[PDB]
Amino acid sequence: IIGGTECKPHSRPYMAYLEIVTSNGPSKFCGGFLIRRNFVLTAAHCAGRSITVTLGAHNITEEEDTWQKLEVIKQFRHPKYNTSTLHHDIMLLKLKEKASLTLAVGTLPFPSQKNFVPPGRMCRVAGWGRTGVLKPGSDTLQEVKLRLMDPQACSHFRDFDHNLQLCVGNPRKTKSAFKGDSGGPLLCAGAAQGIVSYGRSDAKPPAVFTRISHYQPWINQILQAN
Amino acid sequence: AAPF
Ligand SMILES: *[C@@H]1O[C@H](CO)[C@@H](O)[C@H](O)[C@H]1NC(C)=O
Ligand SMILES: *[C@@H]1O[C@H](CO)[C@@H](O)[C@H](O)[C@H]1NC(C)=O
Ligand SMILES: [Zn+2]
Repeated sequence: IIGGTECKPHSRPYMAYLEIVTSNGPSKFCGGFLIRRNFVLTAAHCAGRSITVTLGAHNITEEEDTWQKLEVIKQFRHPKYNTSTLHHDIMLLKLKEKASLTLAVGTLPFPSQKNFVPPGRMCRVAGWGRTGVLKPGSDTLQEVKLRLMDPQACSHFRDFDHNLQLCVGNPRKTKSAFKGDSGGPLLCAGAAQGIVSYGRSDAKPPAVFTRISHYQPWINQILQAN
Repeated sequence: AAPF
């Protein structure tokens, strides 16, 4: 998170920290969120050989009683996820066991929206991603308020599709989601509207978020069969 | 475009 502020410890109980193991390299990380006691929603580009989830965390270097590190048994990437276009950047992770509900761990209902969130609306996103282009991932959970933009604002991302994605981040400001924040939910009015997906390597806003509403049926499908 |  760039230009954000550290969250009050455990104020975002649904936030998941993911450690991803790849085959030919060191581990990677992303965010994500608990939607069911045994299901975490995240970005497809965060897939790997195996993933371990940490719930109840604030400062990920110091373990505390709130921590619940859960094994992921299956990764359900969207069947249409395209690496080149980054379309359908959404993935579901089935946990080995159901998480315990505590003051630090809880689910975020994949909602019920009467109408789509209009541009101009200020939403917020949290993550442990880099806080700068050459800066490392944050130790603590950071949170920033971003403005939902008109799709024209993201035209420069040649594969950006208004129907599948959200354009977030006022280009006149520096605040933005960045590397490592992928999979984190974008909440507007207290409801998750998108998932951090991609942006510019130089961190200039806006960034592109996966529009959740569009995948609601696929998500349900997977939940119902597992 | 860089995946986050
Ligand atoms: C995170 O915890 C470590 C100890 O593991 C501490 O050294 C560091 O200062 C903490 N960072 C923040 C931002 O609280
Ligand atoms: C990804 O999308 C491009 C078009 O933008 C297409 O040519 C390519 O075959 C797709 N790749 C996969 C694996 O579907
Ligand atoms: Zn196992």
